[PDB]
Amino acid sequence: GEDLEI
Amino acid sequence: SEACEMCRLGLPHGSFFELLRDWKKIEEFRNK
Amino acid sequence: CEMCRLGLPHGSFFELLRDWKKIEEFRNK
Amino acid sequence: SNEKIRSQSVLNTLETFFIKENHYDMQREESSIVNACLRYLGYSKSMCHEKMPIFMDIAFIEYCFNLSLDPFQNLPITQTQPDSQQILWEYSLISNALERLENIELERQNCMRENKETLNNEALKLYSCAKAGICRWMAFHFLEQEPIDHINFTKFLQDWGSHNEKEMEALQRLSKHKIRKRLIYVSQHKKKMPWSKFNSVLSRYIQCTKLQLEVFCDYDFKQREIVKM
Amino acid sequence: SNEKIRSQSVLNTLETFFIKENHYDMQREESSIVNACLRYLGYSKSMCHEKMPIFMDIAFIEYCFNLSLDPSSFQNLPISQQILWEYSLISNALERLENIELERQNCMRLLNKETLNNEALKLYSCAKAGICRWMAFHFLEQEPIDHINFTKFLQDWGSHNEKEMEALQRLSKHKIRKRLIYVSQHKKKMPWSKFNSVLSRYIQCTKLQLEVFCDYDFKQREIVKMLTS
Ligand SMILES: [Zn+2]
Ligand SMILES: [Zn+2]
Repeated sequence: GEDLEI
Repeated sequence: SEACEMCRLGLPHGSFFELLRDWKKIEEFRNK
Repeated sequence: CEMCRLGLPHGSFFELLRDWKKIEEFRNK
Repeated sequence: SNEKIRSQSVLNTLETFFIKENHYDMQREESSIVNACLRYLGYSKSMCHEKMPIFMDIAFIEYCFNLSLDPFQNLPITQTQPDSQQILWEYSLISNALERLENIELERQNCMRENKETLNNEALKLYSCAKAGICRWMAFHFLEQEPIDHINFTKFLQDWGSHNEKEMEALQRLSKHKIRKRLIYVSQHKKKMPWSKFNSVLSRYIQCTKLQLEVFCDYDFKQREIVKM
Repeated sequence: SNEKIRSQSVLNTLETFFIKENHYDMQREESSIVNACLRYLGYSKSMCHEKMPIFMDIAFIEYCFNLSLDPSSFQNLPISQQILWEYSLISNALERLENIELERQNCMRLLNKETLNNEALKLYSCAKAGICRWMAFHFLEQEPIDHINFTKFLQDWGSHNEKEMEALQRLSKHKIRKRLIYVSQHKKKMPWSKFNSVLSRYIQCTKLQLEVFCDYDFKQREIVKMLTS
């Protein structure tokens, strides 16, 4: 996956 | 100016433009 | 520097120029 | 020599063309003058070891990634839709672009090292998400080549891949799949995290950085009508 | 205006290329940056009604008449396709030179000030008369003569010497061989290298006056220092 945020 | 017809149309005019053209005339002359 | 006083382009500005040309040529092509 | 005075003047003019309240883009009318300036600076021996002023790394990143504003609910210029095809996905270029983005985060942190702290931490998170986005899409570009250039693919994954093995072992495996399958995979991850979101993250990182530096140092990035507002 | 600020910045860059201790001349390796600058100012809407800064008129006069610090004669020896004697170009040059003289006068309105003012006046009249005269010579050497523009030129620029203009007019009605005789005679008499010297001294004079008695810096430091001997 990858290093996400909101 | 206020309502310069050349400004309104967006055409190049004025002393910087005249300088540009004269400058190019001289530079072109000094090749051939 | 081994290229400075060889008179050869190098350093941050030169790389900036090359990269900027790449992007501009792409956006035109 | 006089070369230093000349170079510093040319650099000041570039500053006038490059620093933008929004993002820098290069209009046809300035293209000749910006090009002449970059070339002059780029062949001046005076400048061969001078430090790149950060406004130029910022303009380069804005240019290279075709950054478009994505808003403090403000006024709007007449801009366009985001698109990763205005972006030149090439290993050398994108590698350098990552170096310059790193320069910018470096000077941001030097600044913040002498409210403020929510700006600082917003910047940190934006940065990580942007850097990652760029690496991810460089990866996608490598995976869509036929044949894959494995050398540059790996050198890149080494330099910029935060990928521990859970990823680049998976990435290598994925890399030696047949092209049509790689294309399927890429298209799925592209739809699962589209470029537009990274345009947003990178745009916001740059504006956030601009603001930070104008506010806590003597940089001016025309952010003034943003400051208390 | 942002284009205005950009334009002023481009002017500041030109200073660093144009303002000489001696006389400006075009160098190949500056041709690109200088031309890009001149073109941007040339098409900049905001500059269309701005005043031409004196240093550009000066640098233009230097480029246009190809000024060197050379004496009229070389000391122990007996006695040039560079000046474009074209009516419209030369008329604009005389305009820019007139402007130089008016800026100089306006500044001039310490023990050397009346002397420098008076030398400038004498040199200016002599240079204007010489330019006007060699433009006339160039008209008269053509067959047929462009009488319209010839006549117009003499009327705009020969008022310093109306009586000679009439003479020129009558000469303009003789067969080509008479005209060429006369012109060869007056060029041999009073060669262009004179007027090169006069224009050069006019210009270095004007630079000095402006630098000393006003705000300008025309790189006349060494001469200023000699004058405070
Ligand atoms: Zn106008
Ligand atoms: Zn070096």
